[PDB]
Amino acid sequence: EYPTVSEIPVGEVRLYQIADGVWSHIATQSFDGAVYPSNGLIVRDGDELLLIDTAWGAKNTAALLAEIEKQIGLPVTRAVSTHFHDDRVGGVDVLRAAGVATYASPSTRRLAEVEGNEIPTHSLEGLSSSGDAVRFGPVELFYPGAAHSTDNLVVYVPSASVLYGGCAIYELSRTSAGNVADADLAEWPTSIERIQQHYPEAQFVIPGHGLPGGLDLLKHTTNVVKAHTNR
Ligand SMILES: *[C@@]1([N]S(=O)(=O)C2=[C][C]=[C][C]=[C]2)=[C][C]=[C]N=C1C([O])=O
Ligand SMILES: [Zn+2]
Ligand SMILES: [Zn+2]
Ligand SMILES: [Zn+2]
Repeated sequence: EYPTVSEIPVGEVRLYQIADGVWSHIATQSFDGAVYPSNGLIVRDGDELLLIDTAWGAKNTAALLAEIEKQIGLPVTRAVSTHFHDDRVGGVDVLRAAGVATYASPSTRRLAEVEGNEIPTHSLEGLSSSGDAVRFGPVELFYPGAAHSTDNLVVYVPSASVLYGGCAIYELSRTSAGNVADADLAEWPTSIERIQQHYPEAQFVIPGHGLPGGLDLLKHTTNVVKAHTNR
C-alpha cells in the first residue's frame, strides 16, 4: 500500500494519506545510476495546506502541486524546508512562483546560501538551540540538534501523532549511512534521544526516504549511525 520507487516514474509524485488531514508526498530522483524515493509531508490547516519539504527538484515540485490540486484541491499557503539540501529546498522557486510562502530556520537559509541552493524566503525564529520547539499552525517544529545536518528539523502533527523525521531518520531497509558529508556523526545519537524524549507518544514515524514505521526507526537510525561511526 505505501508507494515505492517502482510505482513512481521519475518526474511524478504520489500522495499517501496517513491520517485525517495528514499525507506524505513521495517522489523519486536518479543519482549515480540508482533511483531513490523521497518523502515530504502535507498537513491540513483549516481550509489551507502546509507543505513540509519540496519533492526534490523543480519538475517534481511542479508535479507535486499539480497532484495536490488534483487530489486534495486546497491551496498550499505555506511550506517549511527541514534542512538546506536539494531534496528539501530544490523546488522552492516553483513554490514561490505559485504563491506559496516558503519558510526555513536562519541556520537552513545561511547554509543553502553558502551551498548555492534555493533559499526559502521567510525565517523561522526560535529554533537555534538543541531541543527548541515552536508551533507552526497544525504542527510543532523541533530542532533536536545536529544529526544528518547541523540545521535539521523534525515535524510533529499533534492531532494525528505523526512524527516526520526527515533525513535525520532512516527507514528500516537502510542499513548503511547515506549522505553524511554534512552530518554531525558525534551528535546524531544525542539528537535522536531528544526526539525520543519529546515525542514518546508518536504512532507514525516517516523517514526522509522510504517506508514509514513507528518509533523503532529512531533506534534503528541510532544503530546505523553508530556502526558507521565505528567503520
Ligand atoms: C542521500 N543519501 S545518499 O546519497 O547517500 C543515497 C543515495 C542512494 C541511496 C541511498 C542513499 C542522498 C540524497 C538525498 N538524501 C540523502 C540522505 O538523506 O541520506
Ligand atoms: Zn540532506
Ligand atoms: Zn535526504
Ligand atoms: Zn534496525
